[PDB]
Amino acid sequence: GAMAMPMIEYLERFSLKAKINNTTNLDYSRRFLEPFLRGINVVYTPPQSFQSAPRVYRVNGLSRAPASSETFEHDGKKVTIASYFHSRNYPLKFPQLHCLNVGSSIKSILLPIELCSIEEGQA
Repeated sequence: GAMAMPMIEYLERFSLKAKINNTTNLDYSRRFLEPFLRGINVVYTPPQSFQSAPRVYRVNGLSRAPASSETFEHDGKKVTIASYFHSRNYPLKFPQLHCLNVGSSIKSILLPIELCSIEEGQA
């Protein structure tokens, strides 16, 4: 039994003391959660479309803009973080989520907090 808590479930219990919903703007907590997210370890569960398995990442913090509000350009075509996952046949339940700023100085990547299992001991 791994001590891996779903990061949304984590915020429900500890952060908002209420259950995350469509109408809840994560920003109103997530923006202040930076000092906590800055230096955590998440077991990220990648969509099977990527053919990857759960992997722990040291989260450096959080993006100032949610998944749908962040845009990257693949070969001239501009798509949002959410659009990319949607392209993987994975329409984000909450595109208004502030993804994890993980990776490294070079790899500035944003990981959807919904698909993250935070191990309470690793964090």
